[PDB]
Amino acid sequence: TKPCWYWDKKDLAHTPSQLEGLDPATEARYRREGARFIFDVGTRLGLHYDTLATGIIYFHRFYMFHSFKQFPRYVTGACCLFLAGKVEETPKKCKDIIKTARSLLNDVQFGQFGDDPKEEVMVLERILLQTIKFDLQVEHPYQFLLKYAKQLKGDKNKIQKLVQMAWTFVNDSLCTTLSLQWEPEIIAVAVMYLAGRLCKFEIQEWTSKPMYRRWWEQFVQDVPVDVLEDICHQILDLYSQGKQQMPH
Amino acid sequence: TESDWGKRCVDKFDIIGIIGEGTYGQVYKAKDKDTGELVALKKVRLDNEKEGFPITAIREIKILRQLIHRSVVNMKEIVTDKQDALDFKKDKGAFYLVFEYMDHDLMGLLESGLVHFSEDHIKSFMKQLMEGLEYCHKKNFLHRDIKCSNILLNNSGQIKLADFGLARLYNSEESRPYTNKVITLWYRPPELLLGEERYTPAIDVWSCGCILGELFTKKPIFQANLELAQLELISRLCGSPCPAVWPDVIRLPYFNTMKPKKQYRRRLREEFSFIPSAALDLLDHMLTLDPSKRCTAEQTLQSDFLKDVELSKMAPPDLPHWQDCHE
Amino acid sequence: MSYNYVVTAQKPTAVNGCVTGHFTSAEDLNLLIAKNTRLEIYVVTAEGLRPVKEVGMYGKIAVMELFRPKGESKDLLFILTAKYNACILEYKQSGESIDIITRAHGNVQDRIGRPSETGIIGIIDPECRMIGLRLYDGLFKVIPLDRDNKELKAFNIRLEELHVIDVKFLYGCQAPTICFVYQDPQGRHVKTYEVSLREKEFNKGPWKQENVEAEASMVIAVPEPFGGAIIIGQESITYHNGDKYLAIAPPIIKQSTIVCHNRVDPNGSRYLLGDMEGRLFMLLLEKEEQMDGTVTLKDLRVELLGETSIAECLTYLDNGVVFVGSRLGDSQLVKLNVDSNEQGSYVVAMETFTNLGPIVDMCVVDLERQGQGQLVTCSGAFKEGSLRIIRNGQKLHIRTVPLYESPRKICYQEVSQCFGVLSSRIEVQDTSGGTTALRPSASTQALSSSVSSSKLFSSSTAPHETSFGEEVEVHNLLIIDQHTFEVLHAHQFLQNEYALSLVSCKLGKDPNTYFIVGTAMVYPEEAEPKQGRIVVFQYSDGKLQTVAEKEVKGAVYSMVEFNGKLLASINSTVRLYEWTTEKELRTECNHYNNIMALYLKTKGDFILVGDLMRSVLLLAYKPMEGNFEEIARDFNPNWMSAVEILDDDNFLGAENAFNLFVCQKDSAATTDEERQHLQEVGLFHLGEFVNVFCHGSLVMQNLGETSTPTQGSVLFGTVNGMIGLVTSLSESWYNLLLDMQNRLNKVIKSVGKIEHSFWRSFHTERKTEPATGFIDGDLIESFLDISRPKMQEVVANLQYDDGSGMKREATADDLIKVVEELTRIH
Ligand SMILES: CC[C@H](CO)Nc1nc(Nc2ccc(-c3ccccn3)cc2)c2ncn(C(C)C)c2n1
Repeated sequence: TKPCWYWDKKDLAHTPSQLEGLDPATEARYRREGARFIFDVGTRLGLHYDTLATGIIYFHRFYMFHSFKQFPRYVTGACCLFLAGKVEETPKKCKDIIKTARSLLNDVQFGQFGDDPKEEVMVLERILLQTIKFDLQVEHPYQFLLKYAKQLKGDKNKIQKLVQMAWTFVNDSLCTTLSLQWEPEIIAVAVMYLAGRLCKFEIQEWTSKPMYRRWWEQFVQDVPVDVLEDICHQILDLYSQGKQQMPH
Repeated sequence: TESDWGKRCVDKFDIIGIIGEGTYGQVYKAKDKDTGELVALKKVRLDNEKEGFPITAIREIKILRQLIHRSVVNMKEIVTDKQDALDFKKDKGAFYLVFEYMDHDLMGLLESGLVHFSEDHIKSFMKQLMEGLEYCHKKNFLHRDIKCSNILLNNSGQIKLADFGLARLYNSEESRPYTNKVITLWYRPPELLLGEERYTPAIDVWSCGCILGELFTKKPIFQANLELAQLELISRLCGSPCPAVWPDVIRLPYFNTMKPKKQYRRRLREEFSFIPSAALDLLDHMLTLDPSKRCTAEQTLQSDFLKDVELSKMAPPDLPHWQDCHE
Repeated sequence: MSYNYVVTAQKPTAVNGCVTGHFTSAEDLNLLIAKNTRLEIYVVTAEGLRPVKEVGMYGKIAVMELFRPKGESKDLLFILTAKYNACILEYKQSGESIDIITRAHGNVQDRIGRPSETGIIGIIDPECRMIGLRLYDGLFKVIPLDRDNKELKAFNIRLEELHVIDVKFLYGCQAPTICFVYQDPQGRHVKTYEVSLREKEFNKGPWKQENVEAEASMVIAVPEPFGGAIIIGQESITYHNGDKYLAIAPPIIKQSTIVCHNRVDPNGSRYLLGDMEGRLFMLLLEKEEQMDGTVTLKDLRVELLGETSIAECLTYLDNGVVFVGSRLGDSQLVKLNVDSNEQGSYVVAMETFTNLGPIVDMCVVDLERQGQGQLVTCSGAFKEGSLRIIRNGQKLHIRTVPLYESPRKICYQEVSQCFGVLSSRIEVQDTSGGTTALRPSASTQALSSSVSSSKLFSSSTAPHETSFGEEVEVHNLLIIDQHTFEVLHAHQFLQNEYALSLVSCKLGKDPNTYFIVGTAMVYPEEAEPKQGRIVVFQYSDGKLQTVAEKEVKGAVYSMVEFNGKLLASINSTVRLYEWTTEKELRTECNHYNNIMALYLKTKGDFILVGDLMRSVLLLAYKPMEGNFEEIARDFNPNWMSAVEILDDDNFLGAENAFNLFVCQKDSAATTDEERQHLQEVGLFHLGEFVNVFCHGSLVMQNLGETSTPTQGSVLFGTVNGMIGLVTSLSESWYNLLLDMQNRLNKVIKSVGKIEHSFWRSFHTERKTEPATGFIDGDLIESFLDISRPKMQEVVANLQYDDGSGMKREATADDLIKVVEELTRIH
């Protein structure tokens, strides 16, 4: 019926990229740069947050089946965003994506697009569709962050701070392979869990079950803290590695 | 696995012939050598490459892998032309969308002189169609082009909605500008003939009502060539759009510009007096001018006409297969 | 685009209705006989009928009624066409000049309505206050006959009873009253209503709703003194007049369904009844007058008079001559004698009016080597079945060959100097367990005879019960001599075997010429037949030899010879067989994308397929591969009655809606999508049902024969007998002739003021399209019959186009020659 789109962390040691001699740090760097490229290009074009995420998910899934050494990442990214626009009904012309990609990329980077940027991107669409197995519908942590937040009742200002902080954590997780490890529902909970710990909020008080200390179980069944802890740990790693700090 | 679409070859199917021409590509009937199942392949060509894979097909793939209902046609898989190898850039082959094959289309059956539909035949027909629309509508998807060509019939009596190439998600909280021309003129709703930019799920209900009346007359109700003439025909039957029956008609862009010959009074019950009473109320409710006062798909199922129809006791449509051959 | 020309060689001959009245003068007795689109006016003489006038109407004549409103000297005529064109007509004669006046006219079609099962019914009030029309289920339409209603404006009264069988206005009522039989789930009932023009609704009727025979079919309004109505069924005749109820159920009428009724004595004492086996009865109303002076109906009585042709309409001439109008057979004038003849019959035929009747199939063959060609038609049905030999010589010369059983298909086998004809006759389950024929016929009067002994389906184990009195069809292959038309041989097919297709040809390397018949095993239980045979016969030395048989799992509706191979249509499958050196059929290849392959035609390696609902499909045989290939299909859905191939790119079809269309290859081969789309380039409402298309012409072709601009000769036959020719035209000749049509239509006065453009428009219940690609030959050939002033008016401003042609200006005398050259083809 439907394909399985989730791997174990241990499995990422065996992507095509890894097996062609790319080390873990480099593939992680490539994923961040490609994702952020998709994010930045689409933001300049005015694209909805779901359209940006859909392109990023296509991108992340793509490099579970192909190597970064044989498919230049920024071409792939542009192709993903191009298709994502058509899937999420926020379409853009390929020539406008190229235009923006050129504005943001230096001369070396735009070298990936070769002599004819548009064709290199348009050609890849065939591979992209086959690779993602024509499973175009994608759900994202955003919708669950809001669906779950709507069921919280309490201080209007403390909950809005939780949501925005969690929302930022969602945007940051698109640069990681979490999209490939955990369903979006879990991601939405994990970012709520993290924003809560950092803001010293006790979310259970805002739920319909205020004495149910594992507040998330009423939103997402069967999620152990260990799963939530791993996701939280991975998100904060990006901040510690970079110069950026937690939003608070 | 069964889920790894886009890889299998079109070779596995033998092309019986071209059954119809689809908006994005022609449709062919075919047989799976392995299973013997009869399937219909819709040809999708990216070879034009004007803007890549067609969005009409993208909608139909995106939506029909999500929608599972007996009254919704199932895409079985997607196959590819024997493609060029090692030359991913040089590949200009086509993709085919596999569907279940349906023997007939509603328009073709009605166009044949004597496909006679009894009251109980229409009950089984409309119940399935509206259940499917209810399913799609509960999933917040709007099948905008509802016509007699799109309703497909199997000799079993199973009815299935088919061409989702013009379907988009509708949010009730967040209105978005939408394409102005979304339905075929004969089955188009009045708000879209007056230029409604934010279409409702009720636009589909209006179409299904046009069909409801058509099944009792064997002739489309509103046949016109131009948008104004269509508004006149609708007005002759349903009444002219007026603020008293449609308070927000004034907000529609073309209301002042587009006027019927007269401010007609509704005659729907008079011109359709031959229709059973249980059905006439259904027609009256579906053909309501104000989309906010027009019944929903669920409400049609909770009607005296369709409430108690049991699909288990399916009534086959008229089978004139042998007397018609040798009159 | 394509350009074609349609001309009528023989006018419709079947009688669709007949009335007698005082239409031409208040003094004369007139018989108005209506054939499809044609009205004939006669005057009754002591010898027969004197013809006086014939007009064509741009419509199929559906309702024809004579009435005389107060203030008129003579009867007026109402005619309603099947496209709902209504009009009131008057006969006016100025010495030698006879013309028809359109007094009122209009189209009474409703935007919304369900056409009724029992068809359009039209009746007129005895006081001629209104015309009643039953057009749609649940609605009664009233045209009030006031002096001011020149447009025939009308209103609808809601009718609760949705399924109406028949209705008549009643005599002897205080208000206009309708009496009708209707059907609901509880059976059939007879009910009455009163009709109020002031209130524009029904009021309670004069008498009660008796429930009547389940198959009650016809309503008779009986005049004073009796009043009330008579109801005719399958087993009983009942008379209802308020409290009165009478029922006669004589066993004689149960035998054959009665279909027509006519009043003999204006006072209602005597009526005529006719049934499908051709019997003519007298229905007598026995009178009893009570002391108070009142006349009561004592009893109903039925007396058998004799036999006529199966009558569609009956009408009595006061001289005691009864006109028998038949759609299925020859029409007649018969005499009712007071004394029976020595055989017991009171009916003696006077005159016989030739009716080509149902033309089920036809073949064009040159029997005498004159080169002219003759048309041999399968004509008539049941006891009226016949073959007709038709040749030009200015009228058509027609020889009639009675068969007394139904002919279905005909093919000519020259090698044997004979025809092969498929026929069926009706036998009835009798007390022996077998069946008995109602009369001897061609298949029983053959010189030599044979019966299939095939064991193919003999395993049976499928039960089919028989009840005494039920009808069955018995199918035969007749071998008929081409000079004498003697039935040389008759071969009877298996029980429940229907013969559907016949060909005469040689196959493969086999020098023998064979008769090949395709059959289907038809059982009442099966909705679609699931068994069939292809049988190869040889006619040799006065005997028919069964050469080979091939079992198929379906009905072989149509077969055609294909380059030494045999093409077959078995239900959905289209198959090509090869004839082996072992004299058995062997399958080469198949095609399955058809709902039902009813009609087949071939040219070269190309095959045209006609489907019940999938219109036309152009196939090709690919010899390099040994299989078929779909070249192109007409995607617009149409119901097919017959198909023909005009040329390699143009295909002609006939719809069951009385329409003709032409499909061409798109010849814009930029995309495979376009090649495959046959595009309907021609649309024309013929007004007739085309059963058979046949290439050939009856014109006396000779070395150096007058040539015409029209190219090709496709002849067609219809159910009402019309024979017509379809031919191709160059773009220049079409444009000339079409531009002339538009000019002629402005000049020529139509009966009922019916627009010609409307009449020829493509018309189904769902669609109406303007005609395209077709020239109405009859309109073109009517140029020669319009007066000189009108001719010159037509040719004003006539110009030639596209160069490479003549001087643009055209005169009336030039055109008179062109049309006459065009009349050579027919
Ligand atoms: C999206 C509607 C559009 C309508 O034209 N296409 C379409 N029409 C179908 N009906 C059809 C038409 C003709 C024939 C035919 C022709 C010749 C001989 C015998 N049969 C059979 C079936 C159909 N059946 C399954 N599908 C799937 C692709 C959804 C279909 N799609």
